Amino acid sequence: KKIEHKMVAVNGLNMHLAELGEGPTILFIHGFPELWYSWRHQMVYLAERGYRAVAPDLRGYGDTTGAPLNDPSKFSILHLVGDVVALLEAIAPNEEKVFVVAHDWGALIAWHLCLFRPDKVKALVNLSVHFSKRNPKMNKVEGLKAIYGEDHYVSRFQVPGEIEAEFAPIGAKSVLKKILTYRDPAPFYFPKGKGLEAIPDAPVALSSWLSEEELDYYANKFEQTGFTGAVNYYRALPINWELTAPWTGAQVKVPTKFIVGEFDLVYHIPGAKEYIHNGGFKKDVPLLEEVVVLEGAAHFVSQERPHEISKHIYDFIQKFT
Repeated sequence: KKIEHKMVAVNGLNMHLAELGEGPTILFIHGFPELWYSWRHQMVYLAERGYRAVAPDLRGYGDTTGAPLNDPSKFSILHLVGDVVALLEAIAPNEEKVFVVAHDWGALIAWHLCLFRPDKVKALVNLSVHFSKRNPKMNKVEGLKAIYGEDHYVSRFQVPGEIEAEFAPIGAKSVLKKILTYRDPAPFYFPKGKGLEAIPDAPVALSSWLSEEELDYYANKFEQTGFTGAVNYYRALPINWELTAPWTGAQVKVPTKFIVGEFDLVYHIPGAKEYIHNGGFKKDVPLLEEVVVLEGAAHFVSQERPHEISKHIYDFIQKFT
């Protein structure tokens, strides 16, 4: 079968869902600035091995409609997890628990899904973004700005309309190519009026995993939607920090596998390596398996290293039968 697409009404939205395969459900959750389509290789790989792969476009993305772009407060982590809970009630009504695979913002969503509703998740594979223990002193925006300054992407993303205007003359295709093909471990910088000039380019041979056709899929969609929906997730970081105070000291109790590329900027945030490998992570996530680091890979591991990711997913979820 080809991948099937449908619209599901969930939590105030009309959510686009891509689906392939039959059997136990695996929910795949994309990140920024991505789409359901970032899972193309894993959907096939898992569907051919007897699972039903389901991948939505998240709130503010792709073919998913109804979130108000003019109100970033509606892109909170609570809204996002609410979307996913309602989605699972709608599309997996006979499975008390499902498998979850996620990446980047999707992984953040998945960590909070597991915190808020562990009764819904059988096991989790999270890519790129490790569990973020809440810092009592300040929110993530302030934290990242203190380290990296005002041109850091998270900071430059804050005021609605600013980054959108930066990107407008550049076009979605160029913006996406630059981000998708990025390999340096530093965070992205977007100095005012300098467009993509502060982001270094890797040798072209290192992005042969992304075809022009695949790039165009993302470009065409973001050219229709713009970036506001996607960027709004970062604009909600300050409220997310306030709203998540009840979960200070709480542990994720779901069996978990975490995978990250060697060169992923997120993996090079100060303190991340130490949290991930030296025990902090395992204290917050007590059923965490040995962490996997993909040598020679950067952020977009599901597309860059499709076989490794697909197989890592299969071999983990096979442990639960």
